[PDB]
Amino acid sequence: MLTYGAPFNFPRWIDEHAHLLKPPVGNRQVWQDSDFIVTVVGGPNHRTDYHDDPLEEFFYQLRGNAYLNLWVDGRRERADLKEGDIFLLPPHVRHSPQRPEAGSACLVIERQRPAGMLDGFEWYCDACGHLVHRVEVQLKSIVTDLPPLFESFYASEDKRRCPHCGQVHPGRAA
Amino acid sequence: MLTYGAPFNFPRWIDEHAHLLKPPVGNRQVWQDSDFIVTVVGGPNHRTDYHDDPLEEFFYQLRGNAYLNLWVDGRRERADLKEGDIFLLPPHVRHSPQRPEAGSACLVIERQRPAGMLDGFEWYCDACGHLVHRVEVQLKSIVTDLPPLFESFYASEDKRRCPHCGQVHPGRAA
Ligand SMILES: Nc1c(C(=O)O)ccc(Cl)c1O
Ligand SMILES: Nc1c(C(=O)O)ccc(Cl)c1O
Ligand SMILES: [Fe+3]
Ligand SMILES: [Fe+3]
Ligand SMILES: [Fe+3]
Ligand SMILES: [Fe+3]
Repeated sequence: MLTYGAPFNFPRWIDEHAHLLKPPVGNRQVWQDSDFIVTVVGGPNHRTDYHDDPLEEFFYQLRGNAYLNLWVDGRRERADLKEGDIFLLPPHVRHSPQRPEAGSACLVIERQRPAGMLDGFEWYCDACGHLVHRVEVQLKSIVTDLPPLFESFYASEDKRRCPHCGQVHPGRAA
Repeated sequence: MLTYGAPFNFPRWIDEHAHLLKPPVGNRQVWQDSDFIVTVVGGPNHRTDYHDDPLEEFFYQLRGNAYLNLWVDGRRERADLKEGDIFLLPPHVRHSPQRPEAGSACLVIERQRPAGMLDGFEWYCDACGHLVHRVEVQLKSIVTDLPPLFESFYASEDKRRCPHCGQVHPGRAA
């Protein structure tokens, strides 16, 4: 049987749920309990963290523009997701999704992580560039599991303290 | 490093490769050697086979319309993929993609099958409805591996012979 229901118009779906895409992630999962985690992400979002996904991530910026702050070969790079662009991110490439425009929508598809395969969430110092804090988690929901982690980083100067130059990461207002 | 390159406009990509989407599958893979097998499928295609995919399949009919002939709970059903529709197919639900219109384009995303996880390709009798022939394969390319299988079924009346009512499946002209 069609465990996930019948086909349906995606634009309309997005229009009807536009109001539910809210910060910090701007996340919204289409189907529940599937192997393919299919989501729509809108803006304005609020991310200061770099995600280290053990699996690939597929992107398709359907509406508006956004960009990904990356760490490619040890360098802070930027990959723009112009409306209409698709992109496949290899596993583990660190990325921080910046989606500043309202009414924006990006199709993001990922995979359920097998038990034992953890996702990493990191922060880097804006001063020396050194890694400030890393949290590894067995992710069960890219929708609900994210904010709580960010909250604990923002609420702790000890976590935000760079082990290289003692500079304390801005946190919530970064 | 970005093993799969930078982001790029998808519509333009589709426009520039429209001429390469040819029967019987109408297949065209976007990125090579990735875990997520991302393809675009256009028409007119030619499929008489039902695919039994051990993993989920994501669809997003970007241009034109198409439909999926299915076997849901033992019944020949039809799921229309109207332009703009997205759909997630559970593992193993038998399906036969019908894409009759030229200039059509559907984003289809699937997963690389682990070793030992085989795909099944089946044919059913238009008379009694009984299973006529099944082939299991360790799929390495949903692009190049398909036609050869279909060819061997079409070239054999023995394979096309229904084990229930001796009716011989039409084959190439079905
Ligand atoms: N790429 C993302 C995004 C995004 O692109 O906005 C949001 C949540 C998660 Cl878990 C991601 O991996
Ligand atoms: N759904 C498809 C399609 C399709 O939808 O046309 C083509 C090839 C393969 Cl291997 C598929 O699983
Ligand atoms: Fe991510
Ligand atoms: Fe520092
Ligand atoms: Fe299939
Ligand atoms: Fe028969």
